[PDB]
Amino acid sequence: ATQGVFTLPANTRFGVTAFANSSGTQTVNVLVNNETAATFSGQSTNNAVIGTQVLNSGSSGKVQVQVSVNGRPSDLVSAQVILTNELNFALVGSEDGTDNDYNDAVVVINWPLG
Amino acid sequence: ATQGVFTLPANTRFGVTAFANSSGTQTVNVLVNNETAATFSGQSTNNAVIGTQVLNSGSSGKVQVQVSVNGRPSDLVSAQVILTNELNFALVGSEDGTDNDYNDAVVVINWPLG
Amino acid sequence: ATQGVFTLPANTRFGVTAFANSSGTQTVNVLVNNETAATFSGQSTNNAVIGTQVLNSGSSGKVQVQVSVNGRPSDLVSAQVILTNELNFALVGSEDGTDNDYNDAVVVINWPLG
Amino acid sequence: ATQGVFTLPANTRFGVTAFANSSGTQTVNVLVNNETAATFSGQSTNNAVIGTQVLNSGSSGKVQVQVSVNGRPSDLVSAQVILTNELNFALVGSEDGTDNDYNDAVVVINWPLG
Ligand SMILES: [C][C]1O[C](O[C]2[C]([C][O])O[C](N3=[C]C([C][O])=N[N]3)[C]([N]C([C])=O)[C]2[O])[C]([O])[C]([O])[C]1[O]
Ligand SMILES: [C][C]1O[C](O[C]2[C]([C][O])O[C](N3=[C]C([C][O])=N[N]3)[C]([N]C([C])=O)[C]2[O])[C]([O])[C]([O])[C]1[O]
Ligand SMILES: [C][C]1O[C](O[C]2[C]([C][O])O[C](N3=[C]C([C][O])=N[N]3)[C]([N]C([C])=O)[C]2[O])[C]([O])[C]([O])[C]1[O]
Ligand SMILES: C[C@@H]1O[C@@H](O)[C@@H](O)[C@H](O)[C@@H]1O
Ligand SMILES: [Ca+2]
Ligand SMILES: [Ca+2]
Ligand SMILES: [Ca+2]
Ligand SMILES: [Ca+2]
Ligand SMILES: [Ca+2]
Ligand SMILES: [Ca+2]
Ligand SMILES: [Ca+2]
Ligand SMILES: [Ca+2]
Repeated sequence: ATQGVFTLPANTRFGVTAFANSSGTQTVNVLVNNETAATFSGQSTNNAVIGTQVLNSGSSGKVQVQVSVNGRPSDLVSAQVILTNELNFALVGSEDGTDNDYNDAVVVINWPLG
Repeated sequence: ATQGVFTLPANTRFGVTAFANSSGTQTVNVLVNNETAATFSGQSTNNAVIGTQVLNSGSSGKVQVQVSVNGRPSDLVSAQVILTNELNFALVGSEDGTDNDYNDAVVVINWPLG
Repeated sequence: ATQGVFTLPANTRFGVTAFANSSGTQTVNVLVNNETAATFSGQSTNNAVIGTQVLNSGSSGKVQVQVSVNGRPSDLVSAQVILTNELNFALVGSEDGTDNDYNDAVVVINWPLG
Repeated sequence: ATQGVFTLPANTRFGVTAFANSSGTQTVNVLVNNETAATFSGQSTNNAVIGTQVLNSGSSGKVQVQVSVNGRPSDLVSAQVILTNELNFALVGSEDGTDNDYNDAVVVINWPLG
């Protein structure tokens, strides 16, 4: 199934934050309505916050996360969870190798903000 | 129901990161085995990271997040979500006022690391 | 925070299913637009499906689950999770006593159907 | 990433319930320790419960859900979510066709029971 694609409320600000846990340098690209809106990168095996940014989901609300290492796309896992019918998290894990810890880049999208 | 309390696997490193979305200064306390292990404080209405740290869950695995604003305890919401049977998120929102956006401090715990 | 309240897309069929795990007879009421639309009762300590049914979310999309044991309301927990940006689960646990297993009545709402 | 595989606490009873939403007949196999422990089958486009059972997770706790339709395995999506640190749901959706609604067999595992 497709992973890393979320329909957010239209025209709404959201946070997107990436954490690294791998010997490989991660590159995280965040697309809004199919165009790159943020790129984060770094290399840590201790959960460094390699990027965090506030973006607007735009008129369609479509947000997609893709992760690569060495130009090679990582395998993604994702889900969205909503607490008390209002607080939202869109969650992504990714695997760049063979150990299947899926934490090599971790991306959290949260809304609403403010 | 109690919120903000999670049982992690014992003796396991985990990340904890907090964001703020309120006019009030947030104070986030993280307890491991009922003892304070990290404290973050800051103010933002734009989802700024007010702290990030790596902690060890110790022999009990018990981790608790508590949020207060000028000593006033915030009401919490929380859940844990596991992707591909590997990647864990323990998520907390909190409310310091009346609007019930529950984003006034948002805390993300993630494991495994590395 | 409020629990057991979910906003579904309007005029959409959804499934609601209740399980019991308690010595007390559970009463589960499912409200759509603040009016009872399904009701299930029963006693099990083995996860009996005390009822399942297909409902329509109607014009408001507002769905609320209430649980009681001989008229005494149980304490609720809930969340919603979305898989591959399309498959929705609204989840409820409830506690009728002191042990805080929160499984005394468990309710799962799922959509879309068909 | 692998989907439909969950590690439960060892030697713990859990409920498993399957719903169908497709023209095709669904066969759902539930494996414990890599051997089939239960099989459900049925056809519905109205979310009928095609099976429900209580099983033991056994010594290893490894539980896997597989879904077959028309002679081929369906594509799965899954996650686990824990409420109030007590109540566990392991959730599976599956796609047997081309519309990507992922509801063709929906499987809910819940624990603890009793
Ligand atoms: C730490 C770690 O990181 C990572 O892993 C890795 C892999 C994948 O990426 O890879 C490997 N390799 C590399 C090479 C070059 O040649 N080879 N092999 C590595 N190793 C070394 C020794 O280097 C590793 O590290 C991830 O995935 C994991 O999870 C961890 O984090
Ligand atoms: C922005 C916002 O923030 C917050 O809210 C707030 C409240 C609660 O906290 O409070 C109020 N107030 C304060 C005071 C002092 O005295 N009074 N009242 C505020 N307002 C003002 C004008 O200041 C507000 O702001 C939260 O909760 C929300 O959500 C938002 O974020
Ligand atoms: C099995 C169980 O169930 C339940 O718990 C119960 C409680 C709450 O509900 O309660 C009690 N009690 C009752 C009475 C009348 O008289 N008293 N006390 C019971 N016990 C007996 C002996 O009966 C119990 O059982 C729930 O919550 C739990 O979780 C379990 O399931
Ligand atoms: C009636 C249809 O049957 C199969 O084609 C399913 O894959 C569709 O999702 C739909 O349920
Ligand atoms: Ca890895
Ligand atoms: Ca890793
Ligand atoms: Ca607020
Ligand atoms: Ca706020
Ligand atoms: Ca109970
Ligand atoms: Ca019980
Ligand atoms: Ca389908
Ligand atoms: Ca279908």
